[PDB]
Amino acid sequence: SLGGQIVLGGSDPQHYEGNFHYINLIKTGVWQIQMKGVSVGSSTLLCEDGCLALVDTGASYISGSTSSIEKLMEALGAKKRLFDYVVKCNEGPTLPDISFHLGGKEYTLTSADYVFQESYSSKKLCTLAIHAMDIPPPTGPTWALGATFIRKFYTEFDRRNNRIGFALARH
Amino acid sequence: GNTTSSVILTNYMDTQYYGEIGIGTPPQTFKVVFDTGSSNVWVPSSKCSRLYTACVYHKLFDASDSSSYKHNGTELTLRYSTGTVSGFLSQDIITVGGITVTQMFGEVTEMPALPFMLAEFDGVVGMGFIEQAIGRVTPIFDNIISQGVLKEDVFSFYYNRD
Ligand SMILES: COCCCc1ccc(Cl)c(CN(C(=O)[C@H]2CNCC[C@@H]2c2ccc(OCCOc3c(Cl)cc(C)cc3Cl)cc2)C2CC2)c1
Ligand SMILES: *[C@@H]1O[C@H](CO)[C@@H](O)[C@H](O)[C@H]1NC(C)=O
Repeated sequence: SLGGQIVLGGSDPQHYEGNFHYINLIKTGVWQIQMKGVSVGSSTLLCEDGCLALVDTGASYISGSTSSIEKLMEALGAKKRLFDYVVKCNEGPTLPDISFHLGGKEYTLTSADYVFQESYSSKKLCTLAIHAMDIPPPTGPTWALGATFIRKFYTEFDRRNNRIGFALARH
Repeated sequence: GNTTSSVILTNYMDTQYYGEIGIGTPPQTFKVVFDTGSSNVWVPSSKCSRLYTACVYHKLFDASDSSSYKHNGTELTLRYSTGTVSGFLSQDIITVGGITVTQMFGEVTEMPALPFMLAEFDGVVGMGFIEQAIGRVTPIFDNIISQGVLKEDVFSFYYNRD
């Protein structure tokens, strides 16, 4: 199975469907866009006024600030381990969607897109694909959308129009 | 331009996605992550002591094996949370997909074991802007842009599941 693909100078329609929804950069110099909310279930729990979304192909995860993350995990019901967050494997599939407000759309990741489902047993812990990361100025403080996010949404980085483009990925 | 370059990736365990690039004449080949969060090309150097773990098990670039290499030597630094990364500037010919490009990059001569010893890949190619680039060295996609060979000044990512 193809592990991934990076196209220079275009996109590849075989790996997405639909057309792109595009967003302008806060500023040129960084692949960073505005985010208007983060939702748990169908309610807008976090980053209500607006926050920053760093779109990072070189990161494994979604990353929020400590403040943000405690609040997301609390809402999910997760236990904090030394370097990660975990839930009991049996309640991993019962986990609510997390939605991101980018441009004019909600970007919806499900339980299956953010939990490492290695077991289904009540006596096992399962890791989430979401960690804390404090980033410093001028780029930080920000969210960062790494591999977790890029798996579900195929991503075009457009330097001619300083904008980023999204489409639902095909597998 | 009229061409489209594309590069296959390896998905290691939904955490690491990397592909192949070549540096020099003849090409020495490396596994790298393409990073929009960063702006520099970094590979490990033959000057990296075998006593650095983060090096011993990765590939090393040897300038002494390349007929196209052009010396610079300016020292450059990057500060991670776990320690510091340093090395020196070099120039050589880099090939990504069908694209051959003259490029300045970093040769690392010291890096902490963690997290660097856990990468299946050898280095990084930054897809970010000059504003972020260390030493204000010109990023790879800017030089690709300047060649005039791309259909459009864009690039896209697909990452599979496991
Ligand atoms: C899909 O790829 C996700 C891989 C997650 C991952 C795993 C191991 C590592 Cl060490 C890293 C390290 N990385 C990151 O953390 C980046 C995340 N965005 C902002 C900039 C971060 C960055 C961190 C370190 C860095 O490195 C300086 C030197 O670069 C090297 C690295 Cl990163 C690794 C090796 C084996 C050799 C070299 Cl020469 C460059 C950039 C580099 C992008 C790889 C990331
Ligand atoms: C190496 O390149 C830099 C530009 O990034 C230049 O300013 C510097 O003088 C060069 N060093 C040498 C020794 O040629």
